[PDB]
Amino acid sequence: NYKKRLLGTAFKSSPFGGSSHAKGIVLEKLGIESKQPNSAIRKCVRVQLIKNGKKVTAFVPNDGCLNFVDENDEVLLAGFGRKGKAKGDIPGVRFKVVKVSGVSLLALWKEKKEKPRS
Amino acid sequence: LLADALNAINNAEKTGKRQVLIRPSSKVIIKFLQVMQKHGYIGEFEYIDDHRSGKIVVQLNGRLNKCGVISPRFNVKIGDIEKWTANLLPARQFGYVILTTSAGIMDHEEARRKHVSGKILGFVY
RNA sequence: GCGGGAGUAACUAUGACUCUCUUAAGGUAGCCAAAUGCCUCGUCAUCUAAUUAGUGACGCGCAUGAAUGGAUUAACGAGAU
RNA sequence: GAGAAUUUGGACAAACUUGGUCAUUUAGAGGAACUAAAAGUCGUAACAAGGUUUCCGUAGGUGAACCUGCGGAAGGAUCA
RNA sequence: CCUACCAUGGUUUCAACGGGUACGGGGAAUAAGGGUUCGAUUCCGGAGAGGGAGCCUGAGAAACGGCUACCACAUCCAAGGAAGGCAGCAGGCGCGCAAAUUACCCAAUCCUAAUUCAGGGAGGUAGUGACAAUAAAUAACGAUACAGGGCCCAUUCGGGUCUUGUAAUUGGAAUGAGUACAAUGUAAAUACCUUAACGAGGAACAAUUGGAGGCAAGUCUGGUGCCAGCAGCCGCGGUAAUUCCAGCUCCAAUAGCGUAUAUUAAAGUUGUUGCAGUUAAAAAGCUCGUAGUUGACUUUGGGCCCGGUUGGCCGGUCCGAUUUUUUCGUGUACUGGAUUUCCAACGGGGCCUUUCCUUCUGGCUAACCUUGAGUCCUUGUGGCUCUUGGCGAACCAGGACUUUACUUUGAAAAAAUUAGAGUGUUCAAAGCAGGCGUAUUGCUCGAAUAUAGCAUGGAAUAAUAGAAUAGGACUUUGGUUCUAUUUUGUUGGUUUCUAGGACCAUCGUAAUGAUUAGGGACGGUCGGGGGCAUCGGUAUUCAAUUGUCGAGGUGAAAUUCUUGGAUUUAUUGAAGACUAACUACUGCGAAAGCAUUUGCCAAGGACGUUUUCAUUAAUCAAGAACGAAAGUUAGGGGAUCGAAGAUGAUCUGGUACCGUCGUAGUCUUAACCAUAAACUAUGCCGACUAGAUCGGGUGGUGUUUUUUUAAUGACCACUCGGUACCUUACGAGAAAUCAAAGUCGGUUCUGGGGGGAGUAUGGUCGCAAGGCUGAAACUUAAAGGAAUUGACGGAAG
Repeated sequence: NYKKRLLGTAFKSSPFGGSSHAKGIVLEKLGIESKQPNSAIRKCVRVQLIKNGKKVTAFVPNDGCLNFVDENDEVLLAGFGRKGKAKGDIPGVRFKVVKVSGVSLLALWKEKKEKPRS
Repeated sequence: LLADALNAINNAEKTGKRQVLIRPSSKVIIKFLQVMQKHGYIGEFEYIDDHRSGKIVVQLNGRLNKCGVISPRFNVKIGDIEKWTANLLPARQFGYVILTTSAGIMDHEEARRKHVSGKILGFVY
């Protein structure tokens, strides 16, 4: 048949499959800086997946600066940057870390605050 | 020959020529212009001698908004007339599609009365 | 025939660039530990019962450089691992 | 006359082993390039006619953005 | 299916074969539809049972719970040797974002075995989880007391309507669930349903989540200070933060709320319906031509193909039972939807076909589909009239009836007119129609087949040979003989009818409407289109010689050139390149491109009366040929100017501009590479719509030129082609502007954010520099076009 060569829409995500989230055993906990318009050291982790086996960097927001996501943490990894564009301040991250989840539930939640959860 | 045809008579009505001056003769010109006469879109017509082919005469009366051809002569059905009548005529109630039916060249709603399919030539509204 | 001494970039670490002395005046395209390397089992990957060859580079160039020429690049041998 | 077991011969299906050839993936000496990022080095190329009008194609040469030969364009006003 | 032998074919750019990927359909999601994306559950079909092999048993198997040998795994074992395969249910381990009990049962339905009745991890049920939909839904009433602000009315005294608070307020009523008792249906089990009375307990079984700068309903105060933090986008946080954090303060929805996945919509952003290309991304450098796609035109039926509309299955409605619009079953009708392939009927569109025709001689013989009009009948609409159901006319559509008519020929003085003949064939059945009981004939309906004759072929007619069929005469009953009819082959005279071949004229009028669409021959004509061979002039340079003493450059300068006589002035000789003026708002060539004069070979365009073949045409991926300049190879040549290279000057530097010299190039033949901001930034071809200049042809009964008068002219009217172009109304567009780049078709090319990139890699071409074809990771939130204001200039006035 006829058509010009159309490419289907591609999410800029190195994990694939048909899965929302993913487990990952982690290497290190980093604290990287950012691009031009904003300062502050923003926290990240080097998540290596089990099923897919890809190296990704993920932003860990939390009300805990040195919150527990260590070297060998079984952390759950979601989207945010898969959904929408990738983040402006600290580029490279396009994955956000989920709280208290997975099989083992090692990575902790937002602490020192007593507004409703999230 | 099809392209030019309905554009010449349309531009005549746009400016407001009382008679329009058109010409050819062999055997796909004049009886849908009698369907136009029945519907009250044009008036009278006659024939004048030439050296080769012929000369027509058509009397107008300031009716045509846009007529034009359907340049590929597509197949119309006795159900799907109005898929074309949607885009061909921007108005419904006004205008008609001229089908080249199996029962000669006639109107589209007349074609549903006979229950006859065919091809298409042009629109008038 | 084709240079020395001195000072200098966040931070381990380096010298872009700048000054000064000296002489007639101080080198490009491209490549490197050599039929040439004091220093050197240098430094790294792969191979091997050990394996420095096979083959992968490192930069720590005693002392690479366009006509008695760099460089593109197929065929052929009682010649070399 | 029949059944079991043994031997010889014919034809069929597919596996296993060895060699050659092609594609893909991983490890990898080694080699070339890009993107992002503060400060620097050297020149003023581009930007007003930026004080030699620019840019693009192509060829040669230079520490360096570059300079020069040749052609053309308006991406200099006006239809050069 | 298989082998032996023989032939050499078969398939393929309408995509073979290979590689990668994938079960397929009914269907499911989204959408207005077109379409796009999927193939879970259900249902139908195929294929598979640790791996690989083979067989038996049997009607059915090369067999999940069958068998044998072999291999790998894990297991038992007296070590001799055996026994195994959860892609059946429940469950274990591992994988993962992640998905449920080692439950109950044969009652009901269905399958298996005379019935009883037994078996079923099929199935009918239960348990687990907001997983989703759904309903109840996140709660709502009659009555009374008091306080505050707003509005209608007011006799101003109050009264009415009406609710963010408040009170041990009062009367209460109400579900969901448990428990005791009664009553009910199926049971093998777990949990029992429904109504009423009485007592007790709990209570509409605890309401949370998200947002508050714009997009997107909703702001204030504290605290923190680029930190802690939030971020889908653009962004916010470094002291007065509606964006962080907490409060109170608001908005929206609610048993769900937010996030994440992924498809579709938004998206007319892959355009079939339904997209752009002068300047934003986009016409291939230009010609030419094959396959392919498309097709001016008269009259026709058949054949072929495309496209319906109607009937077959399912659902709803209709009917019966029933409380029912639940649901089930049967029959019929209507309506809607689906699988997209076959048959048949009915009207098309596109596709295909000839004046004429043996000859002395006579010229001989014969004819049209259909359209249109009229009349009758039938249907629908509207008007008048009836509570509503009747009537006359017009018009639409369908059917029937209908000839005048058309034509080849004769007789006529001509001719009116008249006389004769014709307007398809065959077969079976069913209906109606002359005379008769019928038969049979004619017409209509439906099919099949074919659609100018005289070389040729068929029939009639005659002869002869073979075969078939019927009747008669005979028969030692096989057969012979005669006659009639049909069919096949062959021959001849005459009569009648049918195919096929060559060549030419005209364009008539009815179905898209001011149409000569393709190639030239004949005769005149223009041009810097091409290649070669000659020739002329000016300027420059070099060489030789005379008369005569310093020049050349620049902003100043110097390198440089001169007393060994330069510049120069004149004469003489030589070598190469270019052609001032004419020269243009000019012409030619499809584009690249083309300037002295003359000659030869040789091409194309435009005009004119015509003559003439008769769609021959248009366009065209691939393919073929041609190619400015720069570059390369081999052999020549080098006057005039010069990349590279060498000196002088300038400057902070000056590897440049400037000045003095000078190499390759620049020129030439042959061969190659093949590109340019290769341009009108606008594809080719054909028809519609007001207004210059150059070339051809015609006219100007008048005037001028002028002595081979050719004035080719002057100057004016037109009529055609090219159309430097100018200028402009309608109209279009985002606008500048265009005058089609407005607007239309047939066909071909091309675009889908910027950077990465015309790069990487492979293929292909090249002698080599390099050309052609041609991405992604990743980065980012914009790049870009049209149009404006103002500052500035070693810009102007």
